[PDB]
Amino acid sequence: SVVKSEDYALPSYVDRRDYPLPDVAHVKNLSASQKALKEKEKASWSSLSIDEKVELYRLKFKESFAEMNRSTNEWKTVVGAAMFFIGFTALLLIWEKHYVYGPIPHTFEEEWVAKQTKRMLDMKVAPIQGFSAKWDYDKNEWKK
Amino acid sequence: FENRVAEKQKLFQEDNGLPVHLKGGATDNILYRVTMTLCLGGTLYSLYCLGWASFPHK
Amino acid sequence: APDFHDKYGNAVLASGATFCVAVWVYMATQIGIEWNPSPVGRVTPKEWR
Amino acid sequence: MFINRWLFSTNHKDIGTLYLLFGAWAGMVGTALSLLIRAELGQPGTLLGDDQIYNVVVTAHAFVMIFFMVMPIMIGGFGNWLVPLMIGAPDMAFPRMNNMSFWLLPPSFLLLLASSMVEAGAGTGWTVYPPLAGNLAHAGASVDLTIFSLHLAGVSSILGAINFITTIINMKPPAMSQYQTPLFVWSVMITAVLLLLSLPVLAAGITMLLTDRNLNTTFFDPAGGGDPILYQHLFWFFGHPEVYILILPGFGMISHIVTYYSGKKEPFGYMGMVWAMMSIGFLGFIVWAHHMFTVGMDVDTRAYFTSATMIIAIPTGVKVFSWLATLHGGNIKWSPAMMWALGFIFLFTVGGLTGIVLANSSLDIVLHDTYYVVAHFHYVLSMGAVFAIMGGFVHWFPLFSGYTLNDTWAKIHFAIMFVGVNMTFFPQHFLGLSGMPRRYSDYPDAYTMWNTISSMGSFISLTAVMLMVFIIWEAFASKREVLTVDLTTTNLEWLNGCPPPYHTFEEPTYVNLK
Amino acid sequence: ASAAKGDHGGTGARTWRFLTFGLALPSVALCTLNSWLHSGHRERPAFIPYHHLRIRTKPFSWGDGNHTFFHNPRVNPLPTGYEK
Amino acid sequence: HETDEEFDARWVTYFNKPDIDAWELRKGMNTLVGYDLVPEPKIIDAALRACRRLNDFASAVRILEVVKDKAGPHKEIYPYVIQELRPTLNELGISTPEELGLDKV
Amino acid sequence: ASGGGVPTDEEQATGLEREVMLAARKGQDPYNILAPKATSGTKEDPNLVPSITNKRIVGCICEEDNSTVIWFWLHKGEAQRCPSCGTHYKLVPHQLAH
Amino acid sequence: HQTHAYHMVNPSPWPLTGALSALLMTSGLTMWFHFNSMTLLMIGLTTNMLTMYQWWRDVIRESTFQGHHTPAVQKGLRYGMILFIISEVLFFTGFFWAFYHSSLAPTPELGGCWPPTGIHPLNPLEVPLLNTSVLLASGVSITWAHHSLMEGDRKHMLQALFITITLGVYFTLLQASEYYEAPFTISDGVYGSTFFVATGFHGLHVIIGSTFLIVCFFRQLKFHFTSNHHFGFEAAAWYWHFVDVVWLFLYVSIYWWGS
Amino acid sequence: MAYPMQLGFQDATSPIMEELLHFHDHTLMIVFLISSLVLYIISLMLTTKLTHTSTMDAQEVETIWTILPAIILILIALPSLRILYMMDEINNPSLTVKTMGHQWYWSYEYTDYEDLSFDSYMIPTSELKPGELRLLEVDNRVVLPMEMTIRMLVSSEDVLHSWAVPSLGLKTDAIPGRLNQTTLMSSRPGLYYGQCSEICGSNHSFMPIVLELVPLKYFEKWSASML
Amino acid sequence: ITAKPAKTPTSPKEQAIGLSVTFLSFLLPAGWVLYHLDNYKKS
Amino acid sequence: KIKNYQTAPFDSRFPNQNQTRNCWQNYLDFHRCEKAMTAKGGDVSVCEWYRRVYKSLCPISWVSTWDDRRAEGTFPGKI
Amino acid sequence: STALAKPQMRGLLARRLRFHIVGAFMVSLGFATFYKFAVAEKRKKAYADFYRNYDSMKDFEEMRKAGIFQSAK
Amino acid sequence: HYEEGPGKNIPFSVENKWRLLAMMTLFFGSGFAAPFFIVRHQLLKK
Ligand code: HEA
Ligand SMILES: CCCCC/C=C\C/C=C/C/C=C/C/C=C\CCCC(=O)O[C@H](COC(=O)CCCCCCCCCCCCCCCCC)COP(=O)(O)OCCN
Ligand SMILES: CCCCCC/C=C/CCCCCCCCCC(=O)O[C@H](COC(=O)CCCCCCCCCCCCCCC)COP(=O)(O)OC[C@@H](O)CO
Ligand SMILES: CCCCCC/C=C/CCCCCCCCCC(=O)O[C@H](COC(=O)CCCCCCCCCCCCCCC)COP(=O)(O)OC[C@@H](O)CO
Ligand SMILES: CCCCCCCCCCO[C@@H]1O[C@H](CO)[C@@H](O[C@H]2O[C@H](CO)[C@@H](O)[C@H](O)[C@H]2O)[C@H](O)[C@H]1O
Ligand code: CUA
Ligand SMILES: [Cu+2]
Ligand SMILES: [Mg+2]
Ligand code: NA
Ligand SMILES: [Zn+2]
Repeated sequence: SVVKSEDYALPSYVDRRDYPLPDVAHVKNLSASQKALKEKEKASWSSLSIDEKVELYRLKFKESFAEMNRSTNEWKTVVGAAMFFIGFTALLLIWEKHYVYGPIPHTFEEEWVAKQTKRMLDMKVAPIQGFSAKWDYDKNEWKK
Repeated sequence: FENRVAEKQKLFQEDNGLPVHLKGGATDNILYRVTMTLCLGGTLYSLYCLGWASFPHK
Repeated sequence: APDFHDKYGNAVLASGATFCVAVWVYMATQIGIEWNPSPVGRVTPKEWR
Repeated sequence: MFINRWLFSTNHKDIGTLYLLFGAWAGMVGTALSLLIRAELGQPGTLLGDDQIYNVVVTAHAFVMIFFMVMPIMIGGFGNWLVPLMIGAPDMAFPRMNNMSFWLLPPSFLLLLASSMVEAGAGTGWTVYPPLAGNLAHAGASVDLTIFSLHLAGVSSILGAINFITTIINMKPPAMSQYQTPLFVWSVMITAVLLLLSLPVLAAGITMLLTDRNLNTTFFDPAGGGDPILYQHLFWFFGHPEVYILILPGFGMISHIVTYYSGKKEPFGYMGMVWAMMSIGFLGFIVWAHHMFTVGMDVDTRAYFTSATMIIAIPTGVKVFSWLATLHGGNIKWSPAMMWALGFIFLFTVGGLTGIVLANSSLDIVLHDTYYVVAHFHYVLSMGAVFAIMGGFVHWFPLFSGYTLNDTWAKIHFAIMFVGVNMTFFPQHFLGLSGMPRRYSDYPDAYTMWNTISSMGSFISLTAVMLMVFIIWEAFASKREVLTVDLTTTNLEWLNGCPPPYHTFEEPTYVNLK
Repeated sequence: ASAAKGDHGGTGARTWRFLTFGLALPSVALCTLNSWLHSGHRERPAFIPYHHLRIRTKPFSWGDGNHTFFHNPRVNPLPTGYEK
Repeated sequence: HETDEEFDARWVTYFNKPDIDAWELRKGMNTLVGYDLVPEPKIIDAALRACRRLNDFASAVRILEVVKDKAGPHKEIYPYVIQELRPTLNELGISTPEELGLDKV
Repeated sequence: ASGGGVPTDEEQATGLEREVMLAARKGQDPYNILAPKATSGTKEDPNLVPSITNKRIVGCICEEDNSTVIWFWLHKGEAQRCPSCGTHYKLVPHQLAH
Repeated sequence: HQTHAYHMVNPSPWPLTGALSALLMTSGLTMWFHFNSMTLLMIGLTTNMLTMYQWWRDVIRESTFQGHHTPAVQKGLRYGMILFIISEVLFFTGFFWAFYHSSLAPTPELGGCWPPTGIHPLNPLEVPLLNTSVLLASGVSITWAHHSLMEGDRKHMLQALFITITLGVYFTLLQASEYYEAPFTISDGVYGSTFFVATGFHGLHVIIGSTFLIVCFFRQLKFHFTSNHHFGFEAAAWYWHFVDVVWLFLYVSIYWWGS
Repeated sequence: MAYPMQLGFQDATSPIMEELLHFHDHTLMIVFLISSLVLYIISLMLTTKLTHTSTMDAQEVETIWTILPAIILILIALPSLRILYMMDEINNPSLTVKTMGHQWYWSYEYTDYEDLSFDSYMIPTSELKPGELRLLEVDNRVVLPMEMTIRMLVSSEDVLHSWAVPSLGLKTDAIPGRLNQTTLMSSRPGLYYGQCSEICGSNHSFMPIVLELVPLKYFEKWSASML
Repeated sequence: ITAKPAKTPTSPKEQAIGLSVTFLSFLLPAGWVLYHLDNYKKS
Repeated sequence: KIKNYQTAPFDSRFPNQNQTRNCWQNYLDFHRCEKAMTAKGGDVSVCEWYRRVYKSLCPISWVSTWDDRRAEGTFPGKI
Repeated sequence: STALAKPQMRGLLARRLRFHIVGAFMVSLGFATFYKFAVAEKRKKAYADFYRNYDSMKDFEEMRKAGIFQSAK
Repeated sequence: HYEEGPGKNIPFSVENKWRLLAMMTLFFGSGFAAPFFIVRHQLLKK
């Protein structure tokens, strides 16, 4: 069949699990041999071949349940593309760090941090849980 | 004064393809053109005032 | 017969994941980003006075 | 032709279209502002080297996302396009006044940008509290321009609110009761009521601020016996209804989208959804001082404002569960719009739940003006409002355009966004519990790790924004025209084809009484 | 709603005109009278340079920047006091 | 509401209508799949015979596909239903989807 | 103490307002101001739906108090049935054309 | 052809001129407050008048002359108007709130009393009372006008309406005179500020209301209104009552209670 | 103060803040319960092929989902309200201190006896001594006696500021023309930091608060020497 | 939803181009300003 | 009567967070009391309590501003 | 040779929901309880243990000797 | 009357995909660029 855009006010064919018998047949114009097949259908169905039963089905319906519910590999593309563009974002970050950001403050130098840590332990920062609680003041080392 | 409403109904219902804001004739057109000219020229001037205010001065 | 996801899915999956992991790991560890992690169990305190 | 159609429109579809273009463009401005915030915070130290400029950037970020991106797209954009189509109305009640609601936004937005270019800009916070916003601490035109920008946005929304309420009450088929209207229509009606009641109060409060700045009144200036806290009342009296105004239409779109892609004919508990939105609307007017728990109000006032605010979870819980109940037993189609909807439901809940934490004035003492507030409201806005906008945009894009999006590309876009907004905003809860203030251009070193991660996450969302522009170009460049749409028997807006003709419902629908 | 009147069975414009001339306008004459015999003029208040009054945090943007809009020299002092 | 047995009977009746038309057939099946059940064989049987009176072989096959679809993960429902309908399928010459190869993608 | 001088709608109403006023006077509803009344909606007693073209959108509120309306295009020709409750509707021509 | 009763409006330039005129007015005010220039402002005011003139003329053309206002259209205009009055009410609420906040908890800098030290309030029993009686009286005469109109009485409609307009104008002259005589100004702390801004906005609404009434008088002279169809007159009368009620609240709160 | 990679609140230094910490735990427990419940349910709705797309009846299930949350809110509000009243309760302070916000620094006044006041400015980064904290140190700390109830009065001489110290549970806006009261009580001596918490301009980020908590006797000697 | 095949198919090569131009229109003017921040900071 | 003054005690007339009126009232009370104890050549030490309380509660700049205004004849409170 | 037994055919969706909704409470409650036991009780216990043998003067003294205070050397 | 149908109910042309792309790119790119130029302008003003 050929569905057209001005047909929007006319009943249309859908394949949905939940609306199994759509408003129109998939195929509405019949060849000479298809008309003769519709004629055969009026007689006993034991007389139809497999091929003829199948063609009857395909005139009425576009996809079978098995076809309409098939799963796909789309997930792989979606996830792979997502990861690619996430990885691409890292290039912008490398760029920014290289050409935009200047140096960080000197308070992040290793020696500053060691000292600053000691003072923090001297003033018992978060002595109950957070920080100083993790320092062994007797053995003078981080609690194991 | 007298009731001239019927005449106006006749003039504004006239099937000449003109929109309501021009249906009264030449005077509509002038007033329309004047309004437009002031708005567009006023807008241009307010842009000019913005760009002028956007820099520091004396 | 095969759609775009059938032909390309696996290639797009493998190579997207691989590119993503390499570049992030590189960015996170080789360009000098200061993360400032917990000094706890990492830093040896030094006299400051 | 072009001018008559696009500058002189009196058509609800074309004016909804102008709104969507405008809101898209504003959204790029707001995005750029948000990335400047995160670039400045991305490493310790100073990037811009001028904290007045950082304050201006933060302030403009907010006005732009709120008044120029969210409201024009949800209410102006989807409102005009969908409301007349969902109720069989030939257009809005006041089609010419409607066009003025739209045309006031560009000049309003011009004034906002002008303010950031004259003098040193308006570095005030979007709350614009005096004495900071006053003519000493912010001398010169910048704050006045911001005030005039808000006036015009206010007037635009007030006339829009009048048009929506009128259209929705008066232009339904005679047989159709308000209890037969779709939830999106209800959501817009209710939002229009909040707007009509709250915006004039703001208009009053910022008019007072204007006269304090230029006419020597002392409404908020202690030296004449005025009171800076009076401004906070007036502002938040508007401001709390404003935040429901930003979410309600989102609620309404979510109910359509969830219903549609579950294969259902109607949402679960329709009247309970109407009740919940009405209740939210009303309770949203009596809670505003939870924005003021640190200003020195009496304890009984704070006990009251804590309690009334908590009650809001109840009608909101009803809508959340009703969406989940609409999914139950559905024939689920995993379209991209449905993925936006589901991520909305979960992330909105998360932002809602940290609102309940803040509602406690006890704990709010410690959390107020910290990054916990900022984590809280970007959850409901950037994964609530934005997610609803994205889910609405992909769902009805074929109705507006006649063309389809590439589904796979739309699903890539959702996955990237979902990662980036979480990576941006999740760590900001830790910043707030640990004590980092809002509105700071630099922070004590302890706060570095979370700030670093958060700025990284904001680049991921940038990449999604760029990909979204390309996904839109790809749709118009390929031109896959719509043939068929499912479930039109319960979704009237599709019934006139894609896109519907310029005039729809010239002959109205026929609805029997019985 | 009552206070000494009837009207309800046959009325309209007639009733409202009755109320306009029989009641509303005479009240206006009574209040005008009551106003007219309190006029004359009033003792200009003494000047005290109170800092909660005569606010100037920015000049007005007309005249000399220091006169309010309906400035009355007789009863409105400037920040420095009444004008000569 | 109404009972299991009442429900089954009304449906069996619905499809037994001698002069059922094509619209009614569809409406009945499109309504029935809305429910939280796989319909009883007696109901399917009646629906199949309705297809026969309307000379519509393709719908009979589609109805069987839908019985299978509604059972979802319950693999045992469909073979049991086919077992119970086997006399009707033989009487009327209705081939299963599996027999037509329509269950394969 | 009462003159006239104020025109009436009957003298002075024009355009569509006049058409509505006149049709109402003759009990007609060409501009769809009133809700039509259901018939029994069977095959033999269908809801008659007036239209000036060949198709019109019908909304069916199948049962009193449904919140959901069922919408479909009704075309000229045999009666069609609401797909939800099966009530019959048939399109009928003109009138509203003067 | 349509077979609904609603109005599809011809494409129109006035929304855009209106918006532009808003941009020019607020740009103008800005330029006025910070750069002592009034040109932009005058231009914005001019184009705003022209816009309103033409937009409202067109509405009259669409209704009195073209017949577009069916009962359905007219029903929407009622809703729109009532809604618009409601938003004006919430706007006045903001200034009442400012007044109550300042006067119920007067600060030390004011002497800790209300009215503030050094402020000499007007006597509520003098001109403000006359003003009250003027607006209440005009609420009576406008109701008379309404009923004359409904009964088809042209002469008395015009006479009631003229009396209403005259009372409005008198209120406005009396108020201008009161402003001139007042011993306090807008720069007198929060007492001058709440007083002049609240009564000033009201004064502005009386002017707009009086204008709307004058437009109705002319339309009446010109026979636009019928005894059943005169929504423009009804809207002007709602607006008039609202201006009236707001005055009663001002009088009770600020002049009387707050004195 | 905060330490790197901190997840939660700073360790409590006052009874009030410790009370907030446990109340936070109670609330967060509930937050976890509800969010996990919702997430399980969403995924339960999406993981089956079984369908039911006809009308479902709403008014039985709505009870549960109205009553449950009201019960939950009540379990949150009761203790929330107990704490709020407590943060307010009748004090008997031994000392009154005033703090006044300015752009951009704080001043302090201790005027129960002598008229002592001083200004308190951030140490610029280039003036820091090793082990000193970027953006947190001031030249003049607020020295106070540990283990005593102190009345803090907060105000401003210019724009809005807000005086905060997270680890004591303190945050009170500073408003010109107004005097806001809070009460401060430390269980421990030491140094406790906070930051201006209402945007006050360009240098909002740079006007920190350092409390120095010491034994009374040290407090008195320090006062006299600060005159 | 069902749709007609594209009236004007955008091929993979054309997508690459659309994507590249889109990304650059965002990244360049921003990179240019940010790259020159210090030059501006030396005002 | 009440020395060993440490600080202003709780005052149930001002039980909330906003203490502005407490500073203010006690300032007025002091200067009222001082005025009266000067008119009858009396001793100003009976006023001392008000002075201590407002010294403890009021910011130096308020007090100092109010003193200037009292001198200048522009203080707006009734003393 | 042998027929299949008649399986359950009604309320399959509802039956799935009956079961799982119990699990959903278990898990929900489970997370809440873990939070209660592993964090909240741990917290109360940390504070109770810290203050039971705490000495504010000893603490002060160590801080004084470390040189941290401006007021006390 | 106005053109109706896909690609006609919008104020820009989609008749040529390369011209569309240039347009979108000016449109979206100008909004994105604007804040960076406003920050620049404020830095250079001093
Ligand atoms: C869409 C925007 C939006 C929304 C919808 C909300 C929703 C809520 N918010 Fe929020 N909020 C803002 C945007 C919003 N917020 C913004 C912008 C600010 C900052 C202003 C500024 O300073 O700039 C703010 C700040 C703000 C504060 C100020 C705190 C401070 O500054 O110190 C508070 C305090 O009470 C608050 C609370 C709430 C509450 C209780 C809700 C509730 O409505 C949430 C209700 C929802 C749920 C509770 C989840 C769903 C419910 C269930 C699943 C049922 C079961 C649940 C329970 C039993 C609890 N928010
Ligand atoms: C019976 C009179 C009716 C009022 C009309 C009078 C003319 C001026 C126009 C104002 C109308 C608009 C209201 C603005 C409010 C202020 C004016 C208050 C009324 C008034 O006129 O106040 C006067 C001073 O005002 C002054 O500065 C006058 C300065 C005028 C500058 C106008 C300020 C512009 C403000 C724009 C505000 C934006 C409004 C927003 C719209 C809402 C959008 C949602 C009082 O005079 P005075 O000398 O201080 O004391 C008397 C001394 N014997
Ligand atoms: C019909 C509507 C429903 C009605 C619900 C009723 C509930 C509302 C309460 C009404 C107001 C009662 C006011 C009397 C109570 C006295 C409180 C008071 O007087 O509060 C004062 C300010 O109040 C003030 O402006 C009060 C100002 C009032 C503003 C209130 C905001 C509500 C506005 C809503 C707008 C409604 C719109 C509809 C209009 C038609 C401030 O506090 P103080 O005491 O100075 O502090 C003293 C400290 O120094 C010492 O402790
Ligand atoms: C610094 C100084 C600046 C101020 C300058 C002064 C400003 C002037 C404004 C004066 C207001 C005039 C409004 C005139 C509107 C006339 C149009 C009209 O009245 O149109 C009518 C419809 O009503 C309609 O649209 C209703 C239209 C209602 C509009 C009323 C709204 C006025 C609001 C004005 C702005 C308020 C600003 C407030 C600031 C806070 C026409 O229908 P009918 O009457 O039934 O006629 C038809 C019959 O003939 C049929 O037989
Ligand atoms: C928040 C959004 C953040 C987005 C991150 C931006 C991503 C990077 C885009 C590249 O931007 C370009 O980078 C060049 C450098 O790599 C700059 O050239 C500069 O440097 C070049 C090499 O050093 C010289 O050739 C040029 O003349 C000189 O302008 C150029 O101006 C700039 O447009
Ligand atoms: Cu002071 Cu922020
Ligand atoms: Cu709020
Ligand atoms: Mg704050
Ligand atoms: Na920074
Ligand atoms: Zn029906």
